[PDB]
Amino acid sequence: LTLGNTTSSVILTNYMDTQYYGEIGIGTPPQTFKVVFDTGSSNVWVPSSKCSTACVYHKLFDASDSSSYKHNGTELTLRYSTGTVSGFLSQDIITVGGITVTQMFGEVTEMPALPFMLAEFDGVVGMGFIEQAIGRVTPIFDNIISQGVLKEDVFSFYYNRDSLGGQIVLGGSDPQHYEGNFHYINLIKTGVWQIQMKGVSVGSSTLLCEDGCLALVDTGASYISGSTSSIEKLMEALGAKKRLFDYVVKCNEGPTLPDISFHLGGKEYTLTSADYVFQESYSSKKLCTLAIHAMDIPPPTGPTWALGATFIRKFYTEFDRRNNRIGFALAR
Ligand SMILES: c1ccc([C@H]2CCNC[C@@H]2OCc2ccc3ccccc3c2)cc1
Ligand SMILES: *[C@@H]1O[C@H](CO)[C@@H](O)[C@H](O)[C@H]1NC(C)=O
Repeated sequence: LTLGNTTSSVILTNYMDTQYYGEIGIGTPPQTFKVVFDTGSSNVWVPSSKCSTACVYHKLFDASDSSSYKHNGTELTLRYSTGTVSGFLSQDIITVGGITVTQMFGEVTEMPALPFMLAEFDGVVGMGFIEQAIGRVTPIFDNIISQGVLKEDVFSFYYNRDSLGGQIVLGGSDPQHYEGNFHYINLIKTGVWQIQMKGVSVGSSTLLCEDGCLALVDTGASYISGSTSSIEKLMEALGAKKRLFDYVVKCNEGPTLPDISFHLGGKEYTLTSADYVFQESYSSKKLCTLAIHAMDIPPPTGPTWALGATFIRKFYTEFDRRNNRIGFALAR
């Protein structure tokens, strides 16, 4: 007998405002993994004991220590703008919070040092739709919905500033982590956590996305990202400069930087300089990083902006599967 009355919370660790990860258990007895809960991907994967560079520094799933394991073996490749992993399919029981689900997942045998050496987590729990799942593997949240345990077919994200690192709620939202009410925006289409964006303002003027654009709400992305063209105009308006990997401003100029507003649904979602500048110094002789970068996301998802951790820290986000919508409320 299953009742639709469960809301399960998962505590997240915040690593340097760029990586938010929690724990999942795989197998019998459970093998624990640190995972990023990512709305921009639809597959579950962890490094495998069968792995070979980055595998030496992470926890590895050993199917031979699990009584609940079911062999599959189908080859799996997950390719993204952030990185590419490869491996094979396996089935086992996955526990997330208090929910236990039989899940088809990827045992990763190919983990490149770039960017996986920089990862403090072991794997990724894809929070996206089946439409974007590689190998048409049923995503974890669809398997949780099938169970009929959830109070609501929603999941929410709280990302704290770098003390609770963050929290994911399965089956609802935590009113202790937001203020006021949620404002909802319907998805353009089911299959992707993406909504229409009406404009991007720098200061009081609509400088970008003037004829509208797309916004992927991506929990696994560290930063806000835009296309090369959009980011070039944004960075020139901020007076930011491209160093080796990131855009920087002179630390003394950081607090004076203009507000950046994203016009979504019938509301402006504003990030002040404090929300997007890693203000590690106030010195005129030091360089301060911006939590914004360019990413040319390929079709079908892109060209699109991606609202990552930079955005989520400011706005508590609810991903609603029953109504195909995303809700935002000011985080606390
Ligand atoms: C495998 C690779 C990349 C991703 C993307 C898919 C779109 N959303 C962002 C995710 O990146 C998560 C991620 C992956 C590697 C990382 C390595 C270092 C730091 C952060 C990292 C974050 C999912 C699975
Ligand atoms: C692996 O699982 C998929 C279901 O997602 C199935 O279609 C496929 O035939 C399985 N392969 C093996 C070898 O069991």
